[PDB]
Amino acid sequence: NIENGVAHIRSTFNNTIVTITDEFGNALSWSSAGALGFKGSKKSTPFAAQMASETASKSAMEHGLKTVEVTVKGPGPGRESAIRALQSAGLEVTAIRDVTPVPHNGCRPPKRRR
Amino acid sequence: RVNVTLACTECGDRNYITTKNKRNNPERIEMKKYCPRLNKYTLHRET
Amino acid sequence: MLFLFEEKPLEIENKQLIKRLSFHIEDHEHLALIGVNGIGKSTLLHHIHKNELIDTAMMEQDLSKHDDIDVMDYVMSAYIIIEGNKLGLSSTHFEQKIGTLSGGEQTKVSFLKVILSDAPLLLIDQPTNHMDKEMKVWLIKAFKSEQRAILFVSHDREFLNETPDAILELTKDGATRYSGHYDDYKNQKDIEIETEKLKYEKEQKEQKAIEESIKKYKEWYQRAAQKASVRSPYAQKQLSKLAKRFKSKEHQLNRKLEESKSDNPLEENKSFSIENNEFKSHYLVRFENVSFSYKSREIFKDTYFEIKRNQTVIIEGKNGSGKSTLIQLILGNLLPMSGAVKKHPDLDIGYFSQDFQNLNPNNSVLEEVMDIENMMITDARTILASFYFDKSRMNDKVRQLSMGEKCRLQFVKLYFSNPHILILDQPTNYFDISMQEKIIQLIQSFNGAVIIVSHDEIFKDEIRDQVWKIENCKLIHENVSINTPIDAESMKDELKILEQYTDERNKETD
RNA sequence: UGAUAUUGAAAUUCGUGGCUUUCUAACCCGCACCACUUAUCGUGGUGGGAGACAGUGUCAGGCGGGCAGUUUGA
RNA sequence: CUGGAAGGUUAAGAGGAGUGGUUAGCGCGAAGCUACGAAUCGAAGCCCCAGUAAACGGCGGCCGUAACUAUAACGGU
RNA sequence: GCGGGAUGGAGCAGUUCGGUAGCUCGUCGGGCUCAUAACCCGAAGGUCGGUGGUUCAAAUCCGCCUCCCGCAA
Ligand SMILES: Nc1ncnc2c1ncn2[C@@H]1O[C@H](COP(=O)(O)OP(=O)(O)OP(=O)(O)O)[C@@H](O)[C@H]1O
Ligand SMILES: Nc1ncnc2c1ncn2[C@@H]1O[C@H](COP(=O)(O)OP(=O)(O)OP(=O)(O)O)[C@@H](O)[C@H]1O
Ligand SMILES: [Mg+2]
Ligand SMILES: [Mg+2]
Repeated sequence: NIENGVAHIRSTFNNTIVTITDEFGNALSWSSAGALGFKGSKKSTPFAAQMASETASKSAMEHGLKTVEVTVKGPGPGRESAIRALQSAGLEVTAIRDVTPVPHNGCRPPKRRR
Repeated sequence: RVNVTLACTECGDRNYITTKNKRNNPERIEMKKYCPRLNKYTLHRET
Repeated sequence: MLFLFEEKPLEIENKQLIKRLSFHIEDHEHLALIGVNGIGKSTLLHHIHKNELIDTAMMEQDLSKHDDIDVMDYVMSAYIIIEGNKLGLSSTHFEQKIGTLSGGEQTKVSFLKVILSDAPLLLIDQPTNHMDKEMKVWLIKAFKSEQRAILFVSHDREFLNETPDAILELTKDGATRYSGHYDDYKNQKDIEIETEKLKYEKEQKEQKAIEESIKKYKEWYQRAAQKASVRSPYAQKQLSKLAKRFKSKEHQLNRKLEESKSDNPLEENKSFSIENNEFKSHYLVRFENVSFSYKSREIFKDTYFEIKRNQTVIIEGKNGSGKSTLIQLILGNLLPMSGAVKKHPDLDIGYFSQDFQNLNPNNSVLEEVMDIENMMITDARTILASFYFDKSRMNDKVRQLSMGEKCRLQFVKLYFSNPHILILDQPTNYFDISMQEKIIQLIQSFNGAVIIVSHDEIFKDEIRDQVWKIENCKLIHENVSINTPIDAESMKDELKILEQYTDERNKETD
């Protein structure tokens, strides 16, 4: 079926999410730390981002994609463990990118917490 | 405490009308009374 | 249109149960018939069998009257023989009696006789009665196989979610047909209970406001009737005009009451309890290389078994393993081997049996509970109520009660037997959906020890403390971690994840 | 608010029946131009728009102090 | 009053398994004509859910507590 | 005179058609603290206003009685 997608890792300080698409943004399969049933402060950590990044690939492994070129987003504790989960499960990374949103000074941000 | 009808067992059907308490006699009552079609005492079941 | 039930009163016997009962049953349809315990779900099934038209099947749910009939001629009660190759049920053998089977091995020698009957409509009772988790996942695949019409009584809300095409809910008002599974029935019965309490809460708040306006007119009146001269026609006339004010809002109040009348009557959240005797020792019972055998069958070889103070034991296995015969060794069965079932000399026991061999048939309800040692009549009749015995079921022979009742009657004898342990054998099996919760709280609010034998997963799932089991001829435990080790190679695997620090992430931009 | 008559055509669709589409010949336009014609009426012709809907008849259900006829002891 | 994907309950109409009448035949009952008639299909509304008060409307009891007494800023329900 | 009451110390469900005496706060005794409050553990306290009746069974239903409350004497 499909070959050559891209992986969209999306880690925040709670919860990472990995979604694999084709190269037309077509959403082969997704998964993520809280789906596996991790509760908070575990939900966040580098173990769970390497579960979640391999309950994905192995369930779109199965469409014969095998080459992905990742793009990364967020700050994240568990960003980079999700790219030895990937390249572990047989997918052969091509080359990566940190596409995070950066205002060229736009809207105003929330207060900060005391 | 209800109303009951005594029907003949062979001469066929209703002859008498009585009353009963269905907490003390929950079954069907049995009494020998005069069937005037047979001209003879027979047995009467409550309908 | 396979069958119509024209409107007629239902009644098993001299007593009348329902009036104005009617329903239809199509062809090729499986129709569930759910309802409360003691309402008449089984008497209605007997009616269609005996007194009705087209021939049927009528798989009963007691099999107690016929207990010495040799099996393999009970199966041939209707009639080279296609039975040996029909052991998909895994029925043991056809040389025993039929009162000598397991409790759940005769719920599939009556399901065998029902499928091989070749009738248009099959009248089935409980049929997931007593069955395992594997023999109950097999007939879910069997009921979805035959093009005949079925009309069964289930009250099992896991079986009821796949099999039925509609649900027939007996109420004592008649049968109200629903469509879909149990979850579609349940949703609409919830929307139907909101409207009756919003409608009741809205009649109380409309009738209390008319009482308070009425009461205010009357405080004005008796204060004005002492001030008014009896020899003044103006002041009297204002007095009779004030009475018209409240006399006509009493007529508005009397047309709301004699016209707007309902109740929220099924609102009593009471619950039961039992109190133990605080054993004060370590071991309750014990086995010492015990063995047993039913004349050819070797149930237990030399095994060990123990229950300590304040424990909860859950015995497992399958149909025929020996659960209800292990519970017999604890009270008395006199082992053929030495064995020497080692029991404490000061034990009280509360026994709940699969077959009602505790209860004395041909014995009224009131005079059976009163058979205990020093029970009085007030505290007996008063505990007999609160178990829903409405002070008129006092003179009924135990031989002619329901199945849900008399599973509730051996719980009203447990209350008057303050035990050290409760030996419950299938305690939530004949109970309807609403009573399975009132006795799951009871088993949990008992501060003693209990041995539970049960086949439903969502009752023995949150109470799992100790779990023995009967695999070959011997009991096992849950401290046998021989089945599945954790395979501690994590030492090699939680060393890569050790190096993603909290500050290593801070560096190493991507 | 439904069924049914005026009321037709071709296709896709899932069960000979329905659903939804599309087409136009019926019906509709307090819509432009041209005649009758001195005419902001009407009728006829011609382009456009909409279209088997709408409007209209029969039958059915909801709502209905907007409006009627009445009852509201001795 | 407004707005709700569905689900339940409901009309006329569509549908016509069955039950009665009569009688060519031989107390049974073929056609035909007749008195009926169930299952299923069938819209608003209503149930149910959210919003709206310069919409209609509504805006609480008892108890204890302070360096005079009395009150109670404070507390319980 | 008519209305509404009385259920451990305070405030309240439960009565409406009789069936295993309840909820929050407080009181008592230990712990924690240099000490107190807060927090943690364990217990006590019930004629269901008084007094008779009905019933297998009364906080529940039926009379009588003394208190508290509000209008109005
Ligand atoms: N021989 C009899 N004479 C009089 N009454 C009887 C007789 N046999 C049974 N009954 C009564 O008929 C009722 C039938 O209840 P039934 O057994 O049908 O309930 P059920 O639907 O089977 O409930 P469950 O399945 O929970 O037992 C009972 O209340 C019982 O008192
Ligand atoms: N009186 C008897 N004579 C001979 N064999 C018997 C007798 N009673 C029971 N058995 C046999 O013993 C075996 C176990 O019976 P038991 O009562 O333990 O069943 P069970 O485990 O309780 O079944 P379930 O769990 O379904 O109730 C059965 O296979 C049965 O054939
Ligand atoms: Mg039954
Ligand atoms: Mg058994």
